[PDB]
Amino acid sequence: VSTYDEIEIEDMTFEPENQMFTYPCPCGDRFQIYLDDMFEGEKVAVCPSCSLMIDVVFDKEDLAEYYEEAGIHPPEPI
Repeated sequence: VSTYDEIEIEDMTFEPENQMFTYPCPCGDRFQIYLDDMFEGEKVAVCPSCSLMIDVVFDKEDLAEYYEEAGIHPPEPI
């Protein structure tokens, strides 16, 4: 057996200055994943105070709003 966490994009915090989604990580650190990577397909958030790894569920249209908060535009329109 093995076990794996999946989470919804809504549940994460976005930090517009950093273009980054974070989530509370049950170590000293935070799960982290970048906006530009997610646009390309990347769905895995990494917590590097340990290693642990969580799957983020989103589609492109869930990304429109955070482009806007960041002050930028997507590489291709959504």
